[PDB]
Amino acid sequence: DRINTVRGPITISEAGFTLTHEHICGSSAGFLRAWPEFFGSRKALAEKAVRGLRRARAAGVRTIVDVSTFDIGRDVSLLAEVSRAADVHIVAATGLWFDPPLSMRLRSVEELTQFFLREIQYGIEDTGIRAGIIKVATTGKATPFQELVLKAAARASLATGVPVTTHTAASQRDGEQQAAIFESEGLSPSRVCIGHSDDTDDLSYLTALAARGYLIGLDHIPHSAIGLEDNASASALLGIRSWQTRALLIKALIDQGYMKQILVSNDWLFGFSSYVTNIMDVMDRVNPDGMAFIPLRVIPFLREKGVPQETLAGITVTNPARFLSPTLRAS
Amino acid sequence: DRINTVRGPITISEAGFTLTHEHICGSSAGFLRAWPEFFGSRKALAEKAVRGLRRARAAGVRTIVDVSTFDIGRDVSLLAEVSRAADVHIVAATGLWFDPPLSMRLRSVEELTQFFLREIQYGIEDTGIRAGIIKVATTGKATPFQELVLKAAARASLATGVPVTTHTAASQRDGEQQAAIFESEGLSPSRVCIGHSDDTDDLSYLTALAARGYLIGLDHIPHSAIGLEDNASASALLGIRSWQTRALLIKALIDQGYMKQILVSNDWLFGFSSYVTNIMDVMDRVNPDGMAFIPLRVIPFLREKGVPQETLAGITVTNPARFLSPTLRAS
Ligand SMILES: OCCc1ccccc1
Ligand SMILES: OCCc1ccccc1
Ligand code: NA
Ligand code: NA
Ligand SMILES: [Zn+2]
Ligand SMILES: [Zn+2]
Ligand SMILES: [Zn+2]
Ligand SMILES: [Zn+2]
Repeated sequence: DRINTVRGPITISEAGFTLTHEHICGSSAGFLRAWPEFFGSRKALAEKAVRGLRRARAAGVRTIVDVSTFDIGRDVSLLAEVSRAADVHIVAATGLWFDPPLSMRLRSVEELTQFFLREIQYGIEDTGIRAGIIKVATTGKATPFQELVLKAAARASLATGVPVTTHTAASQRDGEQQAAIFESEGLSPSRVCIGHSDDTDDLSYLTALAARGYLIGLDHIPHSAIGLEDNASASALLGIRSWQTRALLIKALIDQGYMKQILVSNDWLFGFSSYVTNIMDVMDRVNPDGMAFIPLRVIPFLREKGVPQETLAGITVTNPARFLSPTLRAS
Repeated sequence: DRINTVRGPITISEAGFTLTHEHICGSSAGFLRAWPEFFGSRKALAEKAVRGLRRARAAGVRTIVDVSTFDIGRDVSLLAEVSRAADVHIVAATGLWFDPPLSMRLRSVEELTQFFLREIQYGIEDTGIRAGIIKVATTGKATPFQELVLKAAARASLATGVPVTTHTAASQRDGEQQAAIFESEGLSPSRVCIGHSDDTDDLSYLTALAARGYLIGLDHIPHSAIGLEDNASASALLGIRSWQTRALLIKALIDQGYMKQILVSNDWLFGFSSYVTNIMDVMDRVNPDGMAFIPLRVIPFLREKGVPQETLAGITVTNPARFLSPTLRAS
């Protein structure tokens, strides 16, 4: 009956319109604290985040799920501060992305399980802020270490009921290998969201996963380097497909009958240090709406394409609530 | 005229007997704060460190140089706490070791330079604790990023006068490439310590570097897996050469006329998460004296081999003082 947020537990109904894959800041463990000037200042980053969150809130966003793990440099204190200042619920994550340091990479599945459990059950660092989701990632075939992470994520999810969400190389069909590893641990597909799914046009891939019970994360909607074909780093990160092309995947899935398994987001951020310098500016020019892109542009676009009101509401409110609600496997 | 420590500046005379390459804890950025239970607890680690530092102090150690960088998970607050409780001076480091995260790895030489300068001139994180040394590393031929780190280290050293110390794959003669890069930036060899040098039996390589003015860090004295051949991980880390064989390299360099260019240490730690679990216990069994190994066993051993009192004092007090004193290149 409750979802853990950076301000404490909230009831399922309080979540409302939720963005399921976002970040306050895309960084590295200890980075923000050791080099805040990279972002101007910690205060500047916080203010930027508050402005963005307030604008998203004005557009109707009630909660965002910040899928920044330890290795994405998640700073829960920052999350709590901006959450309170903007009055937007923020769900924190545990798990590991694809930049774990040696202290993490050398751990066994058992040790990692304990770490994820710590962040979900007791709290992140010494804050008492409990994670409400487990984030994992692969970028093509999983590495040996990544298989361990996925297994630990499954074990933590099974013990706590908190869902798992992933980063994939959709092109490579990462989702299939992820599902395999998760199922090998007995995890229900309904507890899993296969992320960055809109990064591919393979509808066969998406649909087959959906068919198995998985949640499909169409969270890169505004990501596009069109118009910037000349910026190599940006094209590499953002792609050359339009937001409309990506958004159309939502309707496709809906048309195929999987409206209850779709999760939509922007994968936006206010700070981004784990890539080339300046990518943040580039991205903000590409999508000035930031996190508000979904409600301001995507939802209306889908409606114009014939997606009905109730389906739109189901996807943005219902689906996130069911996913986030901690749910233990029936015995 | 002053060396920066975690408790503030000290005069050159206050340094006294100094261990130039040590660590309170060998970890990863953000690791200790995110998973302190890995070390039992933060308190347990601190207590262990205080006991060890107090015993080293009893044996005559007045200062240690904690060469843990951002990526070694340096927690300056921990260092300050233990320094105060044990009453041992601790010099903190900036620089980058061999496990930098993406936020660091994608940076330019200019950016890294500013980061190192920040840590030396203004302070680490928001503490005001300023670094008194710059740490860098290679493990064989430098990677492209490592070359940048080395160049940034040289620039930071040139601007501040603080020395540079390195981690090397000694048996691969990394010191030579390191020296070439440093020199290409115009840094004086006298501001540089080529570390883990006792890991090789190639005296030619060491004397040729000494001949050029570099300091030679014979900081792995107590490291040995003799008696643990059956332990692959420990063997790989510590080697099969005895402490006496490593200590004899100190005598060899003295005999070749380089007593003013030798720095001796143990490369010890109180916690170690960046390797296999349990390596700390293994290490503590190998060398129960820990940091006190140098004054309790090595010094006497050398004396017994004929090294005079004055030479021993010069290596343990004079050399470290000269190296740590911030020294700008003459105009
Ligand atoms: O019950 C059908 C309403 C609904 C539609 C889309 C997503 C979740 C719920
Ligand atoms: O003046 C000679 C004293 C000395 C001995 C060894 C190292 C540094 C100095
Ligand atoms: Na919980
Ligand atoms: Na300084
Ligand atoms: Zn991602
Ligand atoms: Zn993301
Ligand atoms: Zn080292
Ligand atoms: Zn070391």
